[PDB]
Amino acid sequence: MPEQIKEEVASGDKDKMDKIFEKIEAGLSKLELGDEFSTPMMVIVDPATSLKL
Amino acid sequence: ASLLDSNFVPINFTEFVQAISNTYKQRRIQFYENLKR
Amino acid sequence: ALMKNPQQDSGLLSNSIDFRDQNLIFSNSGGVCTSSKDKIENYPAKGYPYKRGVKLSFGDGTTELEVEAGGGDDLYGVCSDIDEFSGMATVIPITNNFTGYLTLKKDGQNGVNPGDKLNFNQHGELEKVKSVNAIALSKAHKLTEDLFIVLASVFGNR
Amino acid sequence: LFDENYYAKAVANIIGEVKDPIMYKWFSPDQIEDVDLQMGYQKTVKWDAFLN
Amino acid sequence: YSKSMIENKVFSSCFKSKNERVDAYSFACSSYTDKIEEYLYDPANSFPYKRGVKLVPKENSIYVEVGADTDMYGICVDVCEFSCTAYVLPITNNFEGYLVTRNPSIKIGEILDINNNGVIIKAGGGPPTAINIYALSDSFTINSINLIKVAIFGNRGLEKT
Amino acid sequence: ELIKFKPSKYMLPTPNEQVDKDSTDVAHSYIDFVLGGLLATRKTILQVNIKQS
Amino acid sequence: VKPYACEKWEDVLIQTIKAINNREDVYIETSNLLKHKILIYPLNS
Amino acid sequence: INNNLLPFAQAYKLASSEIIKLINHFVLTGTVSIQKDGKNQKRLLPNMYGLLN
Amino acid sequence: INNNLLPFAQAYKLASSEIIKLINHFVLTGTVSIQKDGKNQKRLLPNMYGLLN
Amino acid sequence: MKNPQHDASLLSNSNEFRDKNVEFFASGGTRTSKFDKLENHPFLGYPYKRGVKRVIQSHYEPHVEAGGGEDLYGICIDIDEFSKTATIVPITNNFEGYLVAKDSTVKVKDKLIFNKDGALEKVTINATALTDAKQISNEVYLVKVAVFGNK
Repeated sequence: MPEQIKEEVASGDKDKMDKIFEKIEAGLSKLELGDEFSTPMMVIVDPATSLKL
Repeated sequence: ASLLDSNFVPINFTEFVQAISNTYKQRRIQFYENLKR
Repeated sequence: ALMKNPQQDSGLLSNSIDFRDQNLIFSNSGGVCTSSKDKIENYPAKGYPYKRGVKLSFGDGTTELEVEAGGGDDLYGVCSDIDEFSGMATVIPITNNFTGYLTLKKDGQNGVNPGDKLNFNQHGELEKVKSVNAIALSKAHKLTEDLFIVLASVFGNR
Repeated sequence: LFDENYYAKAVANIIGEVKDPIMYKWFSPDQIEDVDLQMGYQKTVKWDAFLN
Repeated sequence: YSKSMIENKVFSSCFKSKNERVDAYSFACSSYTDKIEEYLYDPANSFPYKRGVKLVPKENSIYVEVGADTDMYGICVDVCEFSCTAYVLPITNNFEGYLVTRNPSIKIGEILDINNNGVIIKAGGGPPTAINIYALSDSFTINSINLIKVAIFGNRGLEKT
Repeated sequence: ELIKFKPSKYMLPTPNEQVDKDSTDVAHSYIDFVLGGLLATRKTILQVNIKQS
Repeated sequence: VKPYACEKWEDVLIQTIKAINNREDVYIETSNLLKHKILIYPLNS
Repeated sequence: INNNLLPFAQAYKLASSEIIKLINHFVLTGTVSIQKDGKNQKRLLPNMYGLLN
Repeated sequence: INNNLLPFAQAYKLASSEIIKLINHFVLTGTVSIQKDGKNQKRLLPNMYGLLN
Repeated sequence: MKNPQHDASLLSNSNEFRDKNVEFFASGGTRTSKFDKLENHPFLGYPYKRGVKRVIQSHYEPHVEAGGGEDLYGICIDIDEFSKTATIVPITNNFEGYLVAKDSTVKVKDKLIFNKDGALEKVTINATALTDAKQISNEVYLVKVAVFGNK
């Protein structure tokens, strides 16, 4: 979907969960919910991401 | 007009397609009713 | 001339077959394009200030004020109609914009063209140009040998 | 129609055996709303108000 | 340009500061008994929306064209592009609303003047102002066009400097 | 209020009326489906990609 | 939600408020209408 | 008579007659005007023509 | 769409939503303003306080 | 104040129908039209029956206060003390009524200007006096004028 918050984790930090979570925090901060912030959230991940998590 | 209704009898293919769409919508509603998180 | 309606009667019946150029009569009181949100006052009439700029005129004090034909630095409004029986003049204040046919001075009336700036003289007649914003929207139309009318829009003070 | 269309009859009979799509778990019940169209484009208008 | 200005792939993202739109309702505070007039405008010379306009009597109709404060008839508050018709609030009426300006840095309370393009500018440019215009808010840029909230109440007695 | 899915009511598979028949015992059938209809507001989706190279 | 300096500042605040409100319920709300402000008050009529 | 005021019915009838005359003129000529000279024409929309223009 | 004109029902619904948002802001804060900076506040009467003031 | 609320012990005889309108409590105007523009504004001080100017600056919305001259914005014809608001007729709208005069020198046929205190004083011109200045109480003088704008 265009005009959304895109974050990229470099290949050197492909196994660095700290760097991945830093990128996730940056994206969450860049997120804009406005007056509809009081809503449930959904996260979709791949098996490798779940294993790292 | 839903296929889940045994009393329903379609007349033509257009009514059959409408019944199929209604059945799919009802199945989605039932899935959301039965879903637990 | 001195009456909004023709003082003399007529010996003919109007054809009423055409629709073009039928609003040039002197009896066409009011504005050509009027808004429902226009403030309208009425005043006692001194003379015949019909279709002219009107200014306040007072007396010794025994009687109320009235309006008389005039202009310049004393201009108060524009007269659009007159009830003769009650001697009353309808006044549109200069704070309210007006658009309609007004009396034009019979001096250089041919030079008056659309877009020409106009101003009120001491007798309430429009004249080609000070302190009042008035713009002619048409050319002078002759009703009598000394009576000329021009479509003008007045939109306040300069 | 069922007396003539065996394929339609079989589709109506076996339509219940198809499992529900898993994409429904990714949306709330109120987020999904069907529209009547097959191929083409549709324009959606959103209205908002503000204080002056 | 235009007011409405287009299909979008996605929708655009509190109640505060949502009025900063080019096609917003011009009157910040409206009132019945406000006189609104209709005129024609040139569809290829200048777009009169949210600009000070003057009456130009042409050989076929009376048009409104963007004009300066010296010969200003009123303020164009809305335009119907289908009929190319401009809606004008005469200068004899008060106005309090958003107008087009060319200076992106104007503070609140400053004295303002309308230039030859029907555009709000600072009154210190040198031309003698003839209208009472005051800035009710800081100028804001919509990305680009600059707008500002102004209060216009009648003509000024003696032209200022 | 932020993300809305408006699928066609024929998005899920639907049989076609046309059936291919011949002198043999093998027949053919067609299934139709419709794709498209996701709508979202700007800056409401966070997409994180972990580059592998 | 930052770690307290495996406990959170929110948990510590909830425990502190429970210490004073006779260990009743403590509700936490986030509002975009506030800016660098914290409001604490009982729900007693 | 002195103020040129009419009952609503008569005023409406006269106004309707004048408007129908204008409509007939517009249908025949393709232009709208209230002058015998034909000037000061009202500007009309494109794809709006009469039998003469 | 061009003139931004709506039916009375929808217009009233949107205006009521905006006014309810303003009322909620006043109740939470105690000030009335329509700017993000919180300036150009409407002066209020005494004995009219919110939770924050 | 516009309406000084004081309790009395005896009723005041009020039967004459003449010379009963020239008073400080009579708000509005002698003649008013339905199509007159009225604006409610927050005020400071007491600009009642006076020329009001708009003063613009925790930042607050602009208010109105007694004044005149090049800063003249309107005339205050009514006031609400509880809401601390004032009803104002803008300078673009003509007004006819009794307003506060600086002194008793104002007479009929006198051109009057709003001073820095919002009071009408003899000579741009703003009003034309219709009656003589009348002392309501102490140094308060009310004069009937017909406001037309600024020259």
